[PDB]
Amino acid sequence: ANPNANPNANP
Amino acid sequence: DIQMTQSPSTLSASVGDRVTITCRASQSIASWLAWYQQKPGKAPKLLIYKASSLESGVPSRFSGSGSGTEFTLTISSLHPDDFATYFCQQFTSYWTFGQGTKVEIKRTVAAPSVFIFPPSDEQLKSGTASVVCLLNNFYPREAKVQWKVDNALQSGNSQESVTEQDSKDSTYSLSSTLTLSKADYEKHKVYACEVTHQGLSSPVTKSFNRGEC
Amino acid sequence: QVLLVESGGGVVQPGTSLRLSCVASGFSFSTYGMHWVRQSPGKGLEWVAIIWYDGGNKFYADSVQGRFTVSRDNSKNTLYLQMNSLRAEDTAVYYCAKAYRTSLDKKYGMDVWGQGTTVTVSSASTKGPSVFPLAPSSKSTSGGTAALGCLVKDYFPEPVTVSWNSGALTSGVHTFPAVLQSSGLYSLSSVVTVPSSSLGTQTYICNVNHKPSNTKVDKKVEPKSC
Repeated sequence: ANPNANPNANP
Repeated sequence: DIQMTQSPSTLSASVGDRVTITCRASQSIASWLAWYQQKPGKAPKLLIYKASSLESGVPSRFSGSGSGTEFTLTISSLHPDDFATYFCQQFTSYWTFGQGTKVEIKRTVAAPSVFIFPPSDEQLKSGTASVVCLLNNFYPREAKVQWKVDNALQSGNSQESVTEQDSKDSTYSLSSTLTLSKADYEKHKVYACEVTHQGLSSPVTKSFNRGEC
Repeated sequence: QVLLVESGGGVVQPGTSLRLSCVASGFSFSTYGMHWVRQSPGKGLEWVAIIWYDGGNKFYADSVQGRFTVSRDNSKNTLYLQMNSLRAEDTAVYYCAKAYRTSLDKKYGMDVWGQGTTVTVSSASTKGPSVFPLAPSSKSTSGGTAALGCLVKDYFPEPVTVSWNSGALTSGVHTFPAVLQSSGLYSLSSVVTVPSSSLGTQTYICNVNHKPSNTKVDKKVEPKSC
């Protein structure tokens, strides 16, 4: 994964 | 992994002024930029997100602009609540911050009242000597304080402390403490504090002779 | 009412381990990524770590990678930062922060931060302060006012609290932020400006409380004859 991608549930 | 630099590092402005803080990225971050406000002893609070979007509840006098490598934060009309430090953050390549811009209150240049304090006999009995120079209610914060022992400039033996800007008179106050061993202290006579400040046409020196106070 | 409360900061010796905690309320904690950010006087704001909503993906700043570890117990609404092999540079206020809401955006920042927890990595032992008078004199006077105060020196850890005349004196006081001495101990001054007329008929006592050492020193400040 990319660090700055959506870190939350249900992206 | 992107370096953000802000300018200026300190901004002095009056209530009602329009102020502009710029932020520069070492490489393009598109619009992935955030603006934070931080007051002393408090956490940073998000003001603007993705370059221009005001967060809920943030007054409209705040606005952010820009894209790529150049960004600006503008306050249309300064309120006393807005005097704080402002950080920009890029959030496209990890999360890095600028060094901050302290927006302080501007006032008339005020020269410092310089007081000096000899070490207490109670401290000398313990075998140490601390001399304290106090600069009171002065603006701007930048000040030079040079300790002299028998006119010999001291180096590495002093520590300075400065208050936060006062709310009432918007002035600063500063203390410098020269610490010597009792045996180094008892070797010289005149202990002096030379202060160089914008409100002073010439450097002011307050001094005492050992054993005469 | 999104709220984050950090805890677990304190004074530790270099090379030891400290685990910070962060507790969340006002939002579904299980559904959000979370961050740790720290701030020193000399390193500004520095991002430390991020952890995905489910605790899987974890990313670290190079300055802490290999030594620090981020984790979370979603059944307890708690984020953790496990610090190992602490060094002096790790002294900072550590903030926990919540990831920004899910949207069509591809890149994500943070939106709400906690109030912070202070970590102090120090090769120093708890010590009560020695309180020394800053006596008024002709060399501490200006236009009918005189300056007097107290040197609170060689104490650890922070903070100390100063009051004057048991709190009955509150105007004219400037208490300075403590400096860290190369000895590892802290020193600060507290000064007050009073009328020179009062020095003959008004007693001034600085009251220093240092809760870590359970010290309470009352030091009367007397004028000097110079």
